[PDB]
Amino acid sequence: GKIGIFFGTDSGNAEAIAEKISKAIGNAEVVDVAKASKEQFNSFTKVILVAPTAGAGDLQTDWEDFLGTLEASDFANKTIGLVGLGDQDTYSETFAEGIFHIYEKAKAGKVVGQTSTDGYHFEASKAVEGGKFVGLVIDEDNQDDLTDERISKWVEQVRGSFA
Ligand SMILES: Cc1cc2nc3c(=O)[nH]c(=O)nc-3n(C[C@H](O)[C@H](O)[C@H](O)COP(=O)(O)O)c2cc1C
Repeated sequence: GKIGIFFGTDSGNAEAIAEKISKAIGNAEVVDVAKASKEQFNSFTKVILVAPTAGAGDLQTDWEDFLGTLEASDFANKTIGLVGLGDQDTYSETFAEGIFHIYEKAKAGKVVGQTSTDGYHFEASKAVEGGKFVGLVIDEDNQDDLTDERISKWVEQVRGSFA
């Protein structure tokens, strides 16, 4: 696979999502960030990073350890895609933020997949940037039934960049 899709998960939401996103975009290899290295991250030019949100809008532990091993340097030569899971209902003030961290570094490459906030309902989020989401935002908790179409639509918007 040309496209690498790295995810960390605690309940398999992200993993199911990354699988789906691979089903749809195609030509991809799905990797748990928990069992990988920058060495494997840099085996790819075109990447899609799926990541759930933890305490204080932080990253799921595994994604947290992983990103720790990467620096802006590592995201420079890459086309990056951001796809953060989250709960808009139980965490108003911090919704699908985890991705904003990965974002802090990945803004050093070409990040595509910015999406609208329409139909999402939250008080705050570091994931909103320049007026819209830094990438795709999944909410399996409250909006599970919207996952497939958001994926189908996002892969559409993406196709171009990840080709
Ligand atoms: C410790 C904990 C903290 C969480 N914090 C947030 C949060 O800050 N913002 C948010 O939108 N979702 C938050 N969530 C929801 C998860 O990101 C969501 O349930 C996710 O889909 C789980 O991913 P997984 O099943 O791949 O592990 C939190 C979940 C847990 C367990």
